[PDB]
Amino acid sequence: NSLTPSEIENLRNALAAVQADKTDAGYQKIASFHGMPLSCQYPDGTAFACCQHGMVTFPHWHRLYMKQMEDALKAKGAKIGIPYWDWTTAFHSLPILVTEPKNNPFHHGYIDVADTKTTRDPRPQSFFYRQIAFALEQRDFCDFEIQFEMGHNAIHSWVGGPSPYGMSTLHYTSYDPLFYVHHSNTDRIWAIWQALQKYRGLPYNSANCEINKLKKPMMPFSSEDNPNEVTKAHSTGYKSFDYQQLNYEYDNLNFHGMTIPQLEVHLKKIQEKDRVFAGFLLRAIGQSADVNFDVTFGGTFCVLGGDYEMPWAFDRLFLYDISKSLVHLRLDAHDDFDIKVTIMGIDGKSLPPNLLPSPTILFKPG
Amino acid sequence: RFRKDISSLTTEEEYELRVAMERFMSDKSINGYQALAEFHGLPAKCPRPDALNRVACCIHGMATFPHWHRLVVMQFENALFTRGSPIGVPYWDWTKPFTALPSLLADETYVDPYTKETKPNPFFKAPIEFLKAGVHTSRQIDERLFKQPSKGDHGFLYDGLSLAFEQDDFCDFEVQFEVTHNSIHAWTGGSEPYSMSSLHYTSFDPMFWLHHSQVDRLWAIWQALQIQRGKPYKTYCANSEVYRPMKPFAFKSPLNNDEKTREHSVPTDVYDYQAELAYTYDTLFFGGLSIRELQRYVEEAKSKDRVFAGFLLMGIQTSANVDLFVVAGGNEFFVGSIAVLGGSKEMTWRFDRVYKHEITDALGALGVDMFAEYTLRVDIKDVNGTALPPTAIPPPIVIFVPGIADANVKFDEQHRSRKNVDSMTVSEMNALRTAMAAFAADKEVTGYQQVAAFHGSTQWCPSPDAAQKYACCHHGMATFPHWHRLIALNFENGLRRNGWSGGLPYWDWTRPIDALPALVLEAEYTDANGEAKPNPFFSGAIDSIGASTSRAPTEALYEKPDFGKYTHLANEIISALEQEDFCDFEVQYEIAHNHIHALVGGTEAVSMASLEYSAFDPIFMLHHSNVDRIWATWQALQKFRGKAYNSANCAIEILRKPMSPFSLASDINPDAMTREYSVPFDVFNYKKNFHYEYDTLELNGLSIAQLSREINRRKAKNRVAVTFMLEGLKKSLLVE
Amino acid sequence: QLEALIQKQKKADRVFAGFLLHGIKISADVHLKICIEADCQEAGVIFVLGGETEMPWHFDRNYKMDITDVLKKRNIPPEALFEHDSKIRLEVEIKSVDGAVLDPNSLPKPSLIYAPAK
Ligand SMILES: *[C@@H]1O[C@H](CO)[C@@H](O[C@@H]2O[C@H](CO)[C@@H](O)[C@H](O)[C@H]2NC(C)=O)[C@H](O)[C@H]1NC(C)=O
Ligand code: CUO
Ligand code: CUO
Repeated sequence: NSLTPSEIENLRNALAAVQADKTDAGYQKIASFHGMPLSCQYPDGTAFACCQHGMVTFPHWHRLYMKQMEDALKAKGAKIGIPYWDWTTAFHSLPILVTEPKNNPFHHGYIDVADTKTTRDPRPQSFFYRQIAFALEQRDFCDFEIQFEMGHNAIHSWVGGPSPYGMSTLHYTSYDPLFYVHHSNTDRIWAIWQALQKYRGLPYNSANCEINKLKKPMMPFSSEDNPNEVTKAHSTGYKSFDYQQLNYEYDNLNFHGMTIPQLEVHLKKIQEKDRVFAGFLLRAIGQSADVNFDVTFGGTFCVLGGDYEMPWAFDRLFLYDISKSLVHLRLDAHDDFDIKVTIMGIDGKSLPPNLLPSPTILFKPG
Repeated sequence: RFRKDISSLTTEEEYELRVAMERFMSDKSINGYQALAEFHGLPAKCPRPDALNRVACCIHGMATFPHWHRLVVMQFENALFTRGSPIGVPYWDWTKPFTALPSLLADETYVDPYTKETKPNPFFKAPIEFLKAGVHTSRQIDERLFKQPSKGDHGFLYDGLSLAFEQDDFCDFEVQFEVTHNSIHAWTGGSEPYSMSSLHYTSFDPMFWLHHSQVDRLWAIWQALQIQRGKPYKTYCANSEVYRPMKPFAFKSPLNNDEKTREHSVPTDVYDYQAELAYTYDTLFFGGLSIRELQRYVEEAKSKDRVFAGFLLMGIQTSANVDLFVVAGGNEFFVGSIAVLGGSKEMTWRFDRVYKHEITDALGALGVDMFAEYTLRVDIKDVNGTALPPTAIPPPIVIFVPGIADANVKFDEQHRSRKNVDSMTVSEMNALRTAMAAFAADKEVTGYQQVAAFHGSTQWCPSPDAAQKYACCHHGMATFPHWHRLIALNFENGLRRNGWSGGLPYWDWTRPIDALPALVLEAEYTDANGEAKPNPFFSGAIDSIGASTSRAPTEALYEKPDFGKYTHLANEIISALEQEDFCDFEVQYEIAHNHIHALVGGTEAVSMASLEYSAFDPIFMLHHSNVDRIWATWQALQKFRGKAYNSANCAIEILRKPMSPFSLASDINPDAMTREYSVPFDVFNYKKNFHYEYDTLELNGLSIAQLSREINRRKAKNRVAVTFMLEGLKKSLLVE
Repeated sequence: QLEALIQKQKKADRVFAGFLLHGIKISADVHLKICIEADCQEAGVIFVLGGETEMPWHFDRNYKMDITDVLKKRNIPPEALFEHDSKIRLEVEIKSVDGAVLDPNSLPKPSLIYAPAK
């Protein structure tokens, strides 16, 4: 939004440009890394998917990944950065660039590995607003990520739906032009947070949990075979925190209609009312699935995953406010309740049962 | 919530807060008036109502004096809002030269417009309930003396606060701030034990809050000075003293009942008054000066070698006036009088710094130098004096301050402020009149007739050849706002070129009018020496081509409104402000502006009833300054409404094409900016490009924020509208 | 499907030429030319109906015709419409029924309307 032609105009051609470099990747190599074709090896050299979600270093990999992608439009009239669409802001329909049927580079991608262009199947106050805002509420980075990753993949769930070739799947998502653009946004959200912290004097270009893991280098960005010097340089965890040396800028880190200072007031304002949350333990599973809540509807949230993905388990719980549910039943967090859930696979079936254990249910004043 | 000048209030606003005050005051509870009037002084509720030793609660002689009273004023505000007043607690400038108290708090009674009954004015008096005698507040005695003698170069109150705004450090500012404010307390209070002479009962008199709404605004002014000055505005000189919980406010639910003030009983976050306390002021203009203009005056002030008489003021129980004398030989000289405010049960207080009093002009008029042998005499008289011994207060000392600043030059060499011609000082009036004569004196290109001539038949459209002629003034009327933006700028710049430091003023015709501003109506005016008529603001102006004076005969109206609705012009402009895109606004915008052109334009065709002869009457400058102001109000509204403000997407054809007469450089007009910014697209952003800001963007008492609500409230109505398709005819026509 | 294509179009940035029309007591055809460098292109055309015996009419607003695609052909980006530096102007050759004749311009000049997408 707010684009002025031909600002829109330059880009398609650039996206068009890299559709085949196709040597460096040119774009398929650039696609593989999140995508299906096998990124790396266990020392036994077994196939892994070099996807770096599910961990705490989740943003860096991507935020980069935009870079790799972002660089890729290099001097191809890559006159401005990949745009972002703020899925937080409620929207009746999808965004043009990726809709226009004819002569548009954002409609789809192709996949040499499958012989096909991507297929997408969209599925039906703003929900994401509420969900993201919580993430912002948090002050620990780790605490933030779990919500930040889960708020994120909610869209890879809904944009793609039931096609293997799609955004719902790990395997071929990276292939669809829609994916980066969703990202800029995800990345933007992260940036906003950093500004938030900074406002609060908490660490923003650093992070105290866990010291373990930010230090592990990241492939493919690690790999020798990445012919972009920059990413390797920040291939690490701890670099890549200060996105400033990227170097890019977002037009404005303001959540919709809010100064950052304004934003904290907001969150602070929200925080008055005592809330009640549910938190799940989520852990790796090969398939990708959506999960639907109940007590009235309490749902819902989604998990992103695919075959041959590195397994992962979150350190912390994932929280989802269910207070509206209680009022719905008129309960006081006092009267006691059964929190009933459901968990569908992205493919048509089949809501298999946990898997995830039991949800805890906790109360925050106030 | 908007805090306005007492004079700026409409009768609606005046009556609505009178009822609110009436209700708040009339009926007594712990949430009532008296309970609040008792916060400041003498039921003696501090440190606790329990037990043995109790003193007045309010903080004085300390850096937290303004913090404390900011809360009390806020308490009063919320209390009135809750009882049906749309406006925050209004203020009155005492800095303005005034002979007597404003009618709002002066009148004993007032008439109810609806009931047509005359009932007691709530702001004249106030009962004192904790005593059983009653009533008994009585501001009736005013001390010596209102206009003179006190100081002044000039205005007692104005000088002292000027000096206050001058200081860099908070405490340095605070002393001068408080003790100057102290005077109007003792001044209005007089010999009367009650009503503001005594710290005890001062807050019972309703003037107190109108008083301290001003005091609060003054702090806000100083605060804005500091950010421009680029220096810290918080109270660091007394850092510990900010963390002490404000005495009567911090108390628990029975003793104090206001949430907002209790959270802020620790003044640390009280500084950002707009965010935390949710109010603001109509203007932060001090005197006639804007905030940037304000720093200029203190620079001219700070460039002189100054000598002061410094007083260390500590608490003596009574409230007292000390009269200062400079005695350099034989008899002495009266250099001024300062007041210290107190009571028998006052909280014990003492200033860390010294109060500086200027004494600089006492020396000059004494035929005495700074370093000559002289004593200072003080005679301390109690307000119930029974005059006090001079030892009651420690002896004053003289302080010498050498000239200092080189902060020049300054980025406001281009900056201007446009104010009301109805609000102007006689000094400022004469300054405008002389400047305009020189403007009018020039008969060729750099002069006043040329800029007025852009409304003339002189043919610049097209050129060099134009086969057949028409007037080159921009109408049509999409680009009407832009062109007059530049015309009013030319009128301004040429007027600035001729010895003037201000911007082109305006007059509010959205608001009702009795007669034309004093600046215009009269043929002859009196200069400081006394003078024949220049004038040059009477309609008399020679049009070189027509060789006559553009006479302007008034019309039969204009005063229609009753209590209920706004003036017809106010209604029109609201409908104009409603619109989303520029053109739908523009049509209403100007058709509204066409009014006065026809209203001061009488039968006479030489008047501004015709757009050909229109600009030769100088009120045109005032008119389309205000016309331009509305266009600026809109731009702020569009920003508020999250829509395009310094651009537009309709009628690009004319909006991208440079104006006919301004774009013809360089021989035809001297202005650097109207040449560079001649394209309508460039003239949109007036703030950055033309370097001038307006007095206020308030419309008919409604702020921009309130305006949008009023605009929205109307839009909720189911309403019919009649539309008119208008074409240009040579005649100047009234259509009913 | 109709509303589908309509909503589709509002999602594109578009440029229009606004025409205030009225009865000129005779029918006529209005050809629209937008000239960038004084190089002129036939952008679009408007027809007006009327007669010797006519009921005088003035439109309540202006009819629109989009030059959006025409601009794309001249490779002058919608952004350049705002720029004074860039040279674009709008011209109309009004031509009557009997031929030529042609009418001296009795119809108000067209305006550029930029409709940003939603
Ligand atoms: C007016 O002021 C005088 C001067 O202070 C008051 O007299 C003092 O009153 C206090 C008690 O309030 C005594 O402790 C002092 O010793 C008195 N000093 C002098 C010089 O009189 C006097 O009480 C006041 N008058 C009224 C009517 O209040
Ligand atoms: O300050 Cu408490 O009195 Cu005006
Ligand atoms: O200016 Cu052209 O007339 Cu009000």
